[PDB]
Amino acid sequence: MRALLPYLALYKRHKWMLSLGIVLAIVTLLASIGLLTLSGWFLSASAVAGVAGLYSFNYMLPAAGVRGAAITRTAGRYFERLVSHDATFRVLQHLRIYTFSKLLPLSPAGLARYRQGELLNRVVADVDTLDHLYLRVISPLVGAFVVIMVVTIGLSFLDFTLAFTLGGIMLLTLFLMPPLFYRAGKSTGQNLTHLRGQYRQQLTAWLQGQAELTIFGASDRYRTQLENTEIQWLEAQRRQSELTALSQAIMLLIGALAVILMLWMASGGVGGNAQPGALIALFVFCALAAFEALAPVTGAFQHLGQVIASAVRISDLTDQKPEVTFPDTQTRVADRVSLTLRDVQFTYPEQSQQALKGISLQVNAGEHIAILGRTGCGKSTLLQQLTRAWDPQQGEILLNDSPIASLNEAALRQTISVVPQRVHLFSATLRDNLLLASPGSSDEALSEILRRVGLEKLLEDAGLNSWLGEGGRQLSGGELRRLAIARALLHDAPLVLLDEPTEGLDATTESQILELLAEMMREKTVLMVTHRLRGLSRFQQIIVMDNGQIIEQG
Amino acid sequence: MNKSRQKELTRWLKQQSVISQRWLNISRLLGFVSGILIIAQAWFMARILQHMIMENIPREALLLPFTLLVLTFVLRAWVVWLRERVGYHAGQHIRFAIRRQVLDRLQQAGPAWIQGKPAGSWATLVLEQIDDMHDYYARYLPQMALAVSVPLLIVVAIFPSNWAAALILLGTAPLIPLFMALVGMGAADANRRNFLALARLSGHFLDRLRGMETLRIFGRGEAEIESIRSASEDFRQRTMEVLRLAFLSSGILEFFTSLSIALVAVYFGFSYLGELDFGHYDTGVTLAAGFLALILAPEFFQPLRDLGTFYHAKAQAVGAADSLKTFMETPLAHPQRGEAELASTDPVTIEAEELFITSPEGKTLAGPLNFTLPAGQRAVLVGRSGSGKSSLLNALSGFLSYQGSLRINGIELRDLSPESWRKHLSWVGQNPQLPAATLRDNVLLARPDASEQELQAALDNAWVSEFLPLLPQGVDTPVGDQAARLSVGQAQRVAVARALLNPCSLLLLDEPAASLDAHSEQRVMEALNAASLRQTTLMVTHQLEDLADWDVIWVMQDGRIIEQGRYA
Ligand code: HEB
Ligand SMILES: Nc1ncnc2c1ncn2[C@@H]1O[C@H](COP(=O)(O)OP(=O)(O)OP(=O)(O)O)[C@@H](O)[C@H]1O
Ligand SMILES: Nc1ncnc2c1ncn2[C@@H]1O[C@H](COP(=O)(O)OP(=O)(O)O)[C@@H](O)[C@H]1O
Ligand SMILES: O=[P-]([O-])[O-]
Ligand SMILES: [Mg+2]
Ligand SMILES: [Mg+2]
Repeated sequence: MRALLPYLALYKRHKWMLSLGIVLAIVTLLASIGLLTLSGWFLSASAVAGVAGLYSFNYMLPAAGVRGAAITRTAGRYFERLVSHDATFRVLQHLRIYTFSKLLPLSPAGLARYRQGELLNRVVADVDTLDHLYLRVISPLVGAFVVIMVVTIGLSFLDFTLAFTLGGIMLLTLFLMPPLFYRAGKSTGQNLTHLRGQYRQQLTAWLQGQAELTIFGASDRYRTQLENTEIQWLEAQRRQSELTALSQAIMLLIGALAVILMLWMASGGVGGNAQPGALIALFVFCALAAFEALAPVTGAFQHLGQVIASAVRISDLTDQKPEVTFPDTQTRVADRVSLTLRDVQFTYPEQSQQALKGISLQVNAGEHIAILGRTGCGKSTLLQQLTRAWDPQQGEILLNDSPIASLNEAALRQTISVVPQRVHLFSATLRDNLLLASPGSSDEALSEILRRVGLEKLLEDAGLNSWLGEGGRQLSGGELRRLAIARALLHDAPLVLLDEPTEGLDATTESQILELLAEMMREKTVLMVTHRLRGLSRFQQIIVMDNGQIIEQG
Repeated sequence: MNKSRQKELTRWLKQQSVISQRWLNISRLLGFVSGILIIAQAWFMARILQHMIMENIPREALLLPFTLLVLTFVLRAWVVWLRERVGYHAGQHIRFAIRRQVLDRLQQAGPAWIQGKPAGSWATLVLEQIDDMHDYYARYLPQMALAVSVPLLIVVAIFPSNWAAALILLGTAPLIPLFMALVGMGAADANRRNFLALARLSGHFLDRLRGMETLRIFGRGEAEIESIRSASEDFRQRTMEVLRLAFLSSGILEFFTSLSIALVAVYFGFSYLGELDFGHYDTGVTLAAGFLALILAPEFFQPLRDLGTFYHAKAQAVGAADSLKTFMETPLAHPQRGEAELASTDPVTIEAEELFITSPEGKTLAGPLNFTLPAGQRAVLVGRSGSGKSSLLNALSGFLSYQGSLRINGIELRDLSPESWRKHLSWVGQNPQLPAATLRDNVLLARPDASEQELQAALDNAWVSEFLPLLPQGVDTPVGDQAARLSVGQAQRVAVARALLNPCSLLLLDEPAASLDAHSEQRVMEALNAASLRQTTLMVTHQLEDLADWDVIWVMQDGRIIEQGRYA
C-alpha cells in the first residue's frame, strides 16, 4: 500500500473539497439510518401507548423527525453525488498533469520498449482507475467508519452492552473483511492480468501471422493454444467472481448476525430497565438499517486491487531516470549551424546488436544532404541523436564544432526543427495546430504559409477554426505530410532536418521537393532521409547506408 | 439518437441471450425465491417483535420463530451466493460463444480481410468489446428481472394485512417512471447540447499523450500542460451540468423511498393512536402489521435502486454491440471451400484460361488473365506498384476467392481441398511475420517433429546460423516485437528456413528481397535461387537484373499480363 503515497499527495491538495463529499456521505447515511430507527421506535411507541395514551403521547416531535430525516436523506444523497464527482473531476486534472509532466522528459526513450498503441491506451486507462480511488475506496470506507462510530456513540446513551456489540460487529467487519478479501484475490488478480496479456499477445500473433500459419498448416494448432489460454483466463475470472459472490453472501450473514443479536440480547433489557417496551425496536431497526453503510464496502477490495495495481504501473513508468539530461547554460540561439558526427554508435536498451555502428559524416552550414537507407538500417535512428532523444555510446556529436550536450532544452528545440516520419494531428483548430511551431505569431503571416506550401484548400470554410484530428476532418496521408513542412516553416531553425517527406504519397511528391528548395534553400541545412530515389540529384553529399553503417557515401 | 438502430441493436442482444437461456431462467427463478425469503424475513421479525414489545413474552419462550428467522437468513444468503454465480455463468457462455463465432468468422474469412484493419483493433474487438458484454447478461438482466418481480411480492404480501400500506408503496410505482421521464427531457437536452463538445474534448488528454514526440521537438512541452488543465477545467464544468440533472433522476428515487417510509411510519403510527382509521380490514391494526410494512418499505425500492447502478451496462453492451453485429453482417465472400486431392507430390502444372480475383469485400483485384507453365518451370512476375501481382500470389494460396478458372495439374482449384492443397505449398511474403514463441519453434513450423539433424540442415542452407552467436540464447531466443527482435535482414532469413525445411510442390516467393539489407540479400538470393529450380516457383520480385535463368517472365500492369516470354 506504499505505491499509493505519490498519488495521495494530489488528493491532499483538494482536501477541503474531498472531505465535504465524505461529510455529506456521513449525513445521508445517518439520515437514512435515523429515518428508519426513529420510524421503528415511533411505530412501537404509539402501539404500546395505544388509543388511550393518544392525549398523553407527544407525537408532534417524532412526526417532525421523520419529516426532517426524509428531506435530509434525499437532499444529502443529491449533494453527495455532486460534490463527490466535483472533487473527482478536480483531482483528475491533477493526475493528467502529473502523469503528463513526468512522462514528458522520457517520452522518446522511456516509452520505446512498449507497444505505443497499447501502452498509451493503458496509461489513460490507469489514470481513470487512480481517479476513482476516492470515490470507491476512500469515501465508502472513511464514510462508513465514522457512521458506525456515530450510531455506536448514539446508541451508547441507552445501553453500553447493546451499543458496543452492534458497533463491535460493524467495526470488526469494516476493519477485517476488506483485508481478508484483498489478501485472497491478490493472487488471482495478478494471475488474471498475466493471462489477459498472454491471450492478447497470442491472438495478435495469430491474426498477424494468419497468412503463414495457414500455408504451413499451423493455424489450427496455434488456435488450440490460443483457446487453451482463454479457458485458463475465463477460470481466473471465475475465481474473482467466486469472491464477489462470497463477499456479498457474508455481510448478509453478518448483517443477519447483528439482527438476531439485537433481537435476542435486547429482550433482557436496555440500560437497567428489564422490560424495554419500544426500545427493542430502536436497536433491531438501527442494526437493520445500519448495514447499508457497509454495503459499499462490499467490492471495495476489488476496486482497491485495480487501483493499487494501476498505481504500480504508472510509478514503474514515470519514475525511470531520463535517458538524456539537459544542462542549463542559457546560451543564445545559434544561427547558420553546421554539425558533424565522428564514429557514432548506439544500441537500444535490452539489445545484443547495435543499430548504429561507425557513423561519421560532416555537414557544412547551408548544405542539403540526403541520406538513403533502404529499410531499417538506422536512418531514422540517426535523426534521434540529432534531436537528442538517446545518448550515443562510444560516439561524439558536435554541432558548430561544439558538443551537442552543451545545449539547453529551450535552445536545442530552437536550433533544430524536424518533420517526423509519422505526422500527428493534434485534434485542435488548424490555427491551434500550427501555433505549436511558433507560440506567438500573427494570423495573417500564419495563413500565408498554408497557401505557400500548397495547402490553401483547407482554408475554404473557416479553415483556421475548423476542427482537426478525430473530432474534425482527417487530412489525407499525402495532404497530412504537407502540413508537417508548414510546422517546420513557422518554427524556422538554422537546422531543419527532414525525415521521409516523400514516403507514402505519389500524386504530389514532385511538388514536395519544390518548396524543400523554394524556401529551405536559403541559409538552411536539411538532413533529408528517404529510401525513394527520386529527384535527389539536387542534393549534394548524398549518402547511402545499410545495417546501421554508412557505405559508399557520395 | 439512433432510435431505429437502438431498438434493433437491443434486439440482437436478446438473440445472443439464448445461448445461456438455461441459467438466465434459473437466475430469474432465484430472483423470485430470494423475493419470498425477504417477506419470510419481514414476517418472522415482525411476529417476534410484536410478541416481545406487546405480549412481553420472554425470548426463550418464542425460540421457534428465532430458529426459523436464522434459517431464512442462511437460506437468503445462500441464494445471494448462488445468484451471482449463476449470473456469471450466464454471462460467460455468451462471451465464450461470441468469441468463438468472432474468431471462426475471422479465420475462414482468410488473411486477405485481416490486413484491412490493424491487428491492434482486431484484438480490441475480441478482448474488450466482448468482455464489455458481461455485466449486461451477468448483472443487469438478472437485476431487471429482480426489479419487476421482487417489489411486486411486497405489495402482494402487505395487501392481505393492510391495503393502505400496500397503496403507499404502489402509489410511487407509476410516479417514479413519470418523474424520471419528466427530468429526462431536460437531461437529454443538455446531454445533446454538450454531446458535440464532450466527445470532441474527452479524447484530448490521450491525443496530447499520444503525440508527445511531436510536442517536445517544437518546445511545446511546458505549454500543453496549460492546455491539458484548460481542457480538463472545461470538461468538469461542462459535464457537471449533465450530471446536475442526471442525479435528479436518482434523487427522485431517494425522494420516494423516503416519502414512502415516512408515510408508512406516520400512517401506522397514527393508526395505533386512533387518528387514521381507514386502512385495516375492520380487524384492528396489529403492531406486527406495521413492522412488516416498515421492514419491507426499503426492500421495495432496493431492486429499483440497484438497477440504476447496472443500467450503464446496457449501453455499454450496446455501444459494444454495433461493432460485433456489423462484424457478423458483412457480406464478405469466402474462398469457396471444396474437397479434392493431389496424389503426386511432384511439381504441379498450374494453368488458367479466363480468371478473375475478387476481394472478400467484393472488389475485383486482377482482370482477365491466363497463363500456363509446366512442371519444373520457374516463372517470375514484374510490374508497377498497384498492378495486383501479389494478389495472384495471394489468390494462388487460396486466400482470395476467384470467379474465373484456375487449374492445379488439371484439377480445378475451386473444388480443391484447401487443408490438403496447402501441404504442397510454400509461401514467403515480403513482410513476413513470426508467430511462433521462439526461433527454434519458428523454423519448425511446417514440421514441428523434425529431427534436430534436419533442423541444422535447414539453418545452414538459409544462412541463419551465421548470426546465431550474436543472439544471446542461440537458436532458442524468443522472437517478437518486444523481446530480442531480429532485424528485417535476419527475420527474412528465418522465413526462408521455413519454406525450405519441408519439401513442397509450388513455391510462392513474394518479394523475398524487397526490404532486406545488402549482405542478407545475397545470402537469401543464393539460397532461394538454388531452392527454386527443383519445383515450380512463382517469384514476384521487382528488381529484374538477374532474370537470365528464369525461363518465363510475366509482366502485368493493370491486373492483366500483357506479354510473357524469356528474358531474351
Ligand atoms: C451519463 C451521465 C453520467 C456520467 C457522464 C457519468 C460519468 C462518470 N461516473 Fe457516474 N452515475 C450516473 C450518470 C453518469 N455518470 C448515475 C445515474 C449513477 C447512479 C446514481 C448515482 O450516481 O448514485 C452513477 C453512479 C456512479 C458511481 C457510483 C456507482 C454506485 O452508486 O454504485 C461512480 C463510482 C461513478 C463514477 C463516474 C465517472 C468516473 C465518470 C467519469 C466518466 N458513477
Ligand atoms: N484485400 C486487399 N488486399 C490488397 N489489395 C487490395 C485489397 N482490396 C483492394 N485492393 C487494391 O487492389 C490493388 C491490388 O494490388 P496489390 O497491392 O495487391 O498488388 P501489388 O501491387 O503487387 O502490391 P504492392 O503494391 O505491395 O507490390 C491494390 O492497389 C489495392 O489498392
Ligand atoms: N524502439 C526500438 N527498440 C529497439 N530496437 C529498435 C527500435 N526502433 C528501431 N529499432 C531497430 O533499429 C533499426 C533501425 O530502425 P529504423 O531506422 O528506425 O527503421 P526505419 O528506417 O524504418 O525508420 C531497426 O532494424 C530496428 O530493428
Ligand atoms: O521503414 P522505412 O520507410 O524507413
Ligand atoms: Mg523511420
Ligand atoms: Mg503486392
